[PDB]
Amino acid sequence: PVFTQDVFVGSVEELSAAHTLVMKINATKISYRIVSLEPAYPPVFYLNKDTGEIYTTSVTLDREEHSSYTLTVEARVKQAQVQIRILDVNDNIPVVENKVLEGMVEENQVNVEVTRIKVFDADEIGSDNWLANFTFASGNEGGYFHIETDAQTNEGIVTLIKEVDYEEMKNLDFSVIVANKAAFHKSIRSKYKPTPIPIKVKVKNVK
Amino acid sequence: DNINTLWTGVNPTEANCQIMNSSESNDCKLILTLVKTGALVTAFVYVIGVSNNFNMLTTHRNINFTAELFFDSTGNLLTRLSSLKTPLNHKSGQNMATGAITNAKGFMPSTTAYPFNDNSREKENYIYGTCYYTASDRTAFPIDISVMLNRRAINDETSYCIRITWSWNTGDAPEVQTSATTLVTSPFTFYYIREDD
Amino acid sequence: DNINTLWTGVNPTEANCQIMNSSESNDCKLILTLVKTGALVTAFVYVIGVSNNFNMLTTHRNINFTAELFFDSTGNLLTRLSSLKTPLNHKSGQNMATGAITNAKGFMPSTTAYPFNDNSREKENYIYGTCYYTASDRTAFPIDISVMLNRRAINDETSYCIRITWSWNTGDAPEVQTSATTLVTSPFTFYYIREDD
Amino acid sequence: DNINTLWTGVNPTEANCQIMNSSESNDCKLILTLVKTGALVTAFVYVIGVSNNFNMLTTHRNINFTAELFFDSTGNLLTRLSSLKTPLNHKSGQNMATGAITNAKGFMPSTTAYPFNDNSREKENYIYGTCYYTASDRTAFPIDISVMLNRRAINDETSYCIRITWSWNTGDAPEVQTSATTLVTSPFTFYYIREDD
Repeated sequence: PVFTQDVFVGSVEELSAAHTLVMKINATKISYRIVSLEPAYPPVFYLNKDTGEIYTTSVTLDREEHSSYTLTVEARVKQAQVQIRILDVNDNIPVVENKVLEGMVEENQVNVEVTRIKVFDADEIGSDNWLANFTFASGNEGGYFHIETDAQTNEGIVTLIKEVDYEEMKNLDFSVIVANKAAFHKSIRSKYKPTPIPIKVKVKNVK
Repeated sequence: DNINTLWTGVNPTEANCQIMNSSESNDCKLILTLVKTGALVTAFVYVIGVSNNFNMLTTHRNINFTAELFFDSTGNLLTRLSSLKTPLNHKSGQNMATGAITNAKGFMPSTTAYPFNDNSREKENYIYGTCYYTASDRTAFPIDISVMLNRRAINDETSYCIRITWSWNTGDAPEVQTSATTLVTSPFTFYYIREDD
Repeated sequence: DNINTLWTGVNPTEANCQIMNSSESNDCKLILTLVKTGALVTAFVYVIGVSNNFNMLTTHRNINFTAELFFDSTGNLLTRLSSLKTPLNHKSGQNMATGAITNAKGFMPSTTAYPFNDNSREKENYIYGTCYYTASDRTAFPIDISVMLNRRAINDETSYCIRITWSWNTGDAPEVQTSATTLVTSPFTFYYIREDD
Repeated sequence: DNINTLWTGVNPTEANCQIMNSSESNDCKLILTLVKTGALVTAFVYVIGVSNNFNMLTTHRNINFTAELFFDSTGNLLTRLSSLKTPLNHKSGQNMATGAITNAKGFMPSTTAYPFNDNSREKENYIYGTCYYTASDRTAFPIDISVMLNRRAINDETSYCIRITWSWNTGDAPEVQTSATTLVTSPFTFYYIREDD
């Protein structure tokens, strides 16, 4: 048989169900077989020797373990190469890496950063599954602090846009919840427990 | 054989129960099937939302709602006091069999195993379980069910009580205002020793 | 149709079992019901503490207590070894139908489904589930239940074995000594494939 | 009385279902029983591993596999399409009663209860549960189960459908490459509403 392309490319989603048609090897009875698999482990792909359609097996794929798979295949000699990229699904919750969060605000200052909150997500870097969406659980009902997501480091930057009175002894201590920008996958949804991370605000007594 | 079933039927055309007190009419369909199995009754219960105020419950992170069924000494459903406003009946095809019932007493919780007005045996009047709400994005949020059998009678005419309370307290709301379609709870099956015929 | 049920009866007057090995007399009430459902048996089992030693268990963090029932070639309970010291009988209202039993074997667990002394099939002899203890503060505390069917027979006359092990391991006991009143578990329902009549 | 059962038998001699499409032949035993209980059908299902490819699944952190049963308008299993390749039949001792089956339509999910191709009632076609796997260290390992009823028909001969999807996702595989012996699941019992005979 003669293959129609030396390099085939397909994609399948992370946590794909069993017998999900990944892609199709084209050549032109034709009997196929898998010559080799990198990283060869675990056996997550199945080649139907009669039709040449590559499916997923009962071994659920895992992207954070293996980025992409390289198959060397034969048809009945010539060997063809196939690259299968696993598409990420938001199946890992972010965990706040920084623990002791005690911001130091300066009295009567506007448009100044209050603090930084480091975050970790095992999801694909740069995708919506990886960026962190911050919501103010409590302590910012008065509209003083604003939080943004530095996508470069996936960090929650807390800044201030309102002048504060130190002598007022305003209890600016607050607490936040962390969640990825894209909705969580069905695997961990209903397992998501939004435990709030607090942060303390310290006010400089400007003289 | 059909005499051994006591159910509301399968998907009654119109809403037949009022769970939320705020509702001025029936706000959902309560599908309940009680089957005699030797010395026990197999109860099979779930709810299908109808009214918008009921279906909107899918958008709240913490919800709870209760269905109370009260039966007189002969087992007939007290519609005026209960949450199910359509009397139970036997099986005819996939519907209720229109006609009188005389053996309803056999389906009710036994007044011995589940006694009225006794604190010492109180703990024996509670069953617990869990169902699932399937989301529009194909999740499965667990709903905690607490069932109480005849352990308290509010009125004199009440002779058997079955209070089923669904609740959840989750992280993310199952649905959003636009994606919310209906509140259908996965079937819940429980067992209770039945009263003597 | 009372012949299709084999139970200890609704709450007996006195303690009817010896679960904890430390107790010298009947220490609690074991309520067990078995109902034939076609080719299966539905078991419906729970406990009601009586002795102070048994009731005090709720004040402990790490408990595990087992009720063991054994049956001969005729399905009759071997009281001398089984924890449940009172035999099982058919239904008669809320009590045992005092009389001879012939089809007890029909309720017993199938040896073909659940073999004796065969390592290769060991995993077929285990069932698992959860029951709930209702706390005095109106909260449900989980309690694991592990059921072993047959597998191991101690002696020659043992032909069927049902071991029901209740357990719980937490960091905070469900109750305290001043609030612990009685150890009562919500009914646990399980199923098994039954021996031929 | 044996007509109220339709099951695969107890521990069939050879594998009776090809659960993995990658397997060249039958790879696991699907022990399934359906019992009529008035208006409901109780299904009782579990899986026994035979082939090495299926037995090795115990060693992987994430696994999912589905057993699909398609039944035609007269309740007979379409073997050429389903995972389980042996037609069901009634109970006869611990075997299948070789003979013609006409009442199988009563064991099938009701079309009015679990519709085909109706989005508004889609959520009604979902049931959930938890099986357990007995690790070699005598510890229970949960396995989530999703049971879909009807909801789609592959080809024109499919009148009823039951899809049982087992799956687990955890950080440590229940076994290791040396300890794995076989993959046997603890029984799962679920209920559903049945169609008219």
